[PDB]
Amino acid sequence: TTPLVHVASVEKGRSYEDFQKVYNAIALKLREDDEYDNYIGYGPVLVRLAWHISGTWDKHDNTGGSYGGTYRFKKEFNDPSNAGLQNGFKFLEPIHKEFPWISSGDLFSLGGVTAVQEMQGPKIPWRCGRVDTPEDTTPDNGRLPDADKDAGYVRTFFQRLNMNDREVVALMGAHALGKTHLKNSGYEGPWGAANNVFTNEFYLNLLNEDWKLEKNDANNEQWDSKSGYMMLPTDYSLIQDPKYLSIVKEYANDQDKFFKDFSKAFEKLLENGITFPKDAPSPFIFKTLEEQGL
Amino acid sequence: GDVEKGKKIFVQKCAQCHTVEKGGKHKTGPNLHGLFGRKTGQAPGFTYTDANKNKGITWKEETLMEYLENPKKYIPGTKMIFAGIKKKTEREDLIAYLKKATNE
Ligand code: HEM
Ligand code: HEM
Repeated sequence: TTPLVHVASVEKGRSYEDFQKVYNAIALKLREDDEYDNYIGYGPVLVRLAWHISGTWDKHDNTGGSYGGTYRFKKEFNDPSNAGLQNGFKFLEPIHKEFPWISSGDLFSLGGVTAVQEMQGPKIPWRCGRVDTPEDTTPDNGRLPDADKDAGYVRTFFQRLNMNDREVVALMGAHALGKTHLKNSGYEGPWGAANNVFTNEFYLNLLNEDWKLEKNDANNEQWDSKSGYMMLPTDYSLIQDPKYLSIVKEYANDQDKFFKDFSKAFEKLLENGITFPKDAPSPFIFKTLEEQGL
Repeated sequence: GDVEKGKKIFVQKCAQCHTVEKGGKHKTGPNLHGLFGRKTGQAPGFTYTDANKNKGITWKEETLMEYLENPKKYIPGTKMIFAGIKKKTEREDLIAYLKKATNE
């Protein structure tokens, strides 16, 4: 019906200078703990908690999202759709303990910004102000997408979060990162070769490899290259549709564009449902470790 | 430590650019056979950068141990786009694996 509003609010007296610290802390651990998932590190999973928390939004009633940071509660936390993410959460926690005043929600989304930027990806503007909401604000499991459908389902899925085709394609390029785990999602395989470096490989892998449909031990089917990459059914739609297709080629060709479209859409992703006052600070652009010479 | 664990390191952060066996084609990077006890810009067939050959140094354990922290740092204007490994354990684990893999 007529929705709820969530207005941002800076964590009492926190500056841009406190935030970079939260940032750094994460960047430094990201480098400490790079052993996880065969030297992939926790980056990828962080780009994905970010999204899983954000991805529960519903522009209809303005529920779910990144704001209340409800992932910290047993229903969201245990959504079968979130399988895998508990690893990135336990990576975040000690950090949350060093900076007790940050909202789960800012922690979660900052989490994702840090990772992107640290994996040689584009700078992403971020806004502090998400405030932790009472356990009764956790949406029901199941607002996240399935990986077994078509361009159809994918176009429609993103409409509940005001995303257009240029924006969903651009977010999907985040699949250059990490991989699928038979044990959590019923899928096994990486999308390409550098899975902890931020680039547009997704799109070229799509465009250039010899996808072959095969079925797995989870008994799902997935496209497999003989190069040792995979493409979910839904990552395959991007080429099975002329609209999405047009865009794939465009990003396959120019990374600086791909990159330009991602920061935009990613932050849009992180910001749906949040009302940013006047007496509000603009998006911050944190400095990577490499620029502070850390 | 391990070549075992050192092996994983390699596939993951570098094999996208180098072969280790003699008669390993050079991809964006030289073959890495003949590493330990060799000079910079050493690989016969690769279009090194002055900057490289000219670092003019022997490719040795600790030498790597340094390099591996900051490829850029240790050698200005190069083409190897890697941000180094910063830890010592895994820099150590990759160094092991290499002694093997890059000779016999
Ligand atoms: C079209 C909607 C999407 C579907 C159906 C989908 C599905 C999946 C599945 C099943 C996995 C593997 C789970 C596991 O085995 O751990 C995965 C991994 C991942 N997803 Fe997607 N996802 C979608 C959108 C996104 C978006 C929008 C982003 C980024 C903003 C993203 C980023 C990632 C990353 C980085 C990984 C690797 C995770 C890891 O390595 O732990 N995905 N996705
Ligand atoms: C992470 C593990 C890696 C190791 C141990 C490693 C090792 C090395 C070493 C020792 C050299 C100098 C050769 C000599 O002068 O004798 C070199 C050069 C080079 N490597 Fe790597 N490398 C690694 C990763 C990478 C990656 C990920 C790339 C990606 C492109 C890459 C591309 C190159 C290039 C382009 C050069 C030549 C620089 C020049 O001469 O301009 N390497 N590598």
